[PDB]
Amino acid sequence: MEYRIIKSPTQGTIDILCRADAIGLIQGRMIEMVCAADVAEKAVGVTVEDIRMILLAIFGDTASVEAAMDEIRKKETEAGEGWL
Amino acid sequence: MEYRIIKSPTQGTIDILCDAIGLIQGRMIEMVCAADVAEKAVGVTVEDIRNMILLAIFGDTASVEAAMDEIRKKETEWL
Amino acid sequence: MEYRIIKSPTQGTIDILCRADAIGLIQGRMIEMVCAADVAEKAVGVTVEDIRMILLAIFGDTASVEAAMDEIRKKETEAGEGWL
Amino acid sequence: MEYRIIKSPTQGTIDILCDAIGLIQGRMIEMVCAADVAEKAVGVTVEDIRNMILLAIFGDTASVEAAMDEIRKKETEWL
Amino acid sequence: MEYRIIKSPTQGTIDILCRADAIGLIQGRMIEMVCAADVAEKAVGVTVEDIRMILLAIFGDTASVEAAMDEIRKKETEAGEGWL
Amino acid sequence: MEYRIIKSPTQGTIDILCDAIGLIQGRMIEMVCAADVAEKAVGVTVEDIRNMILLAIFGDTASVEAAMDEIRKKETEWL
Repeated sequence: MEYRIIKSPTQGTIDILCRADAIGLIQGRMIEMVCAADVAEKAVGVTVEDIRMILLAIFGDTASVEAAMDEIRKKETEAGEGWL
Repeated sequence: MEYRIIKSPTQGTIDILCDAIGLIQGRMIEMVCAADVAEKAVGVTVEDIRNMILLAIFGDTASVEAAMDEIRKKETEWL
Repeated sequence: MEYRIIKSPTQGTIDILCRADAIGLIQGRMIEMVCAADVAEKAVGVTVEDIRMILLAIFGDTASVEAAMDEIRKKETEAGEGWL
Repeated sequence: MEYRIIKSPTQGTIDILCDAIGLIQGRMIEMVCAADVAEKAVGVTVEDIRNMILLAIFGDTASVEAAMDEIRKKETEWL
Repeated sequence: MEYRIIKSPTQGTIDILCRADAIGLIQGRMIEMVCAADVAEKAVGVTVEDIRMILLAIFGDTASVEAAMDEIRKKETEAGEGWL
Repeated sequence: MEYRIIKSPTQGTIDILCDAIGLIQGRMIEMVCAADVAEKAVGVTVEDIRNMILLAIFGDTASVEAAMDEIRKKETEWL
């Protein structure tokens, strides 16, 4: 997946998205994005938007957005027990 | 084919799609075949996420995991 | 092309397709699928559906569906005289 | 470009598209060029199968084969 | 980019396009095509059509169409000073 | 990402899109990030060319070139 964060987005940036202190962006295959959306919905301080699905946008304060992005990335790696 | 499971999905997750959701992504031919195995599986509800993009399987964890296993087994089975 | 057969399809499977004892499925490039559709239309015991074109679905009894699939595959290989 | 011919097409085949049908698939630029050669060819009717996906050429076998040959010749013809 | 010219197009060819002595055709990525469209709009003797954007069609007399195609191709190569 | 600039665009060029137009093409995630840099840049107007395909930046040459430089710098910036 691709991960990006936009700090202090302009109204124009929000308008492009929807046509927040921070915007976390995640792009991938739909199956990956639906999984990521679930982690983000369970994260405190964030609002989740499915950009139509092409992209996943996470809105909130920087700290909450960064924490939700870290959680999504950690769950994505999925290096569980018996992985070999 | 890609296989994923979401345990205890939120309403928001279900809203994006529409106690466990099994997700399967592949080529349409593969997904139509997988949908048939899932429809024949006990304890699961099947949803084609649409031009079909993804296959979603709803139910209790045990039933979802069992349906995913049968789909994967039927896909990977000759010289 | 990709070839698959679904034996004793559920109503749900038919609903996914249309949104039969057997369903023969063929996926390929449109030119290949239009050619395949012609072989299937000339085959006894089968009904042909163009899934919109993404996929070609052949409906009927197993024997008729398998015979139509074999014919499509045989015509596709096209190892005619002077092929080199 | 891909080239195929369907001899004695059924009505069902014609229905999917809309005594011989010549089919040509390629990039749009190539197909628009091919359509021009086919429109200038004797005994054939030209149909752009649509965002144009495929080019269909209808007529008697001899005319369809002759139009296909001219399209292929014009496409493959310098140092 | 791909470049083609159709000399003495039939009405059917024009109908396929719009659904001229010559038709210049240019296919590429949108950014490349928008740049090409500008060169063509500044060229004498030609009319420019964006085929929807999939393709760029240039209409006019052969000489004007060929001159506009040459200009587009020359500007596309962009081997300017300090290129290394 | 692809970057291009059109100096003194014609009305026809502007019509295809909708004294200098800066064009940036890339993946949506990259383009949304670039759009933010461009919206924060002096002397430029930002247009998302649409499902967003391309980013167009309008203004005087100096402002357009400065906004393009900042987009490119922010994109290319660790071990």
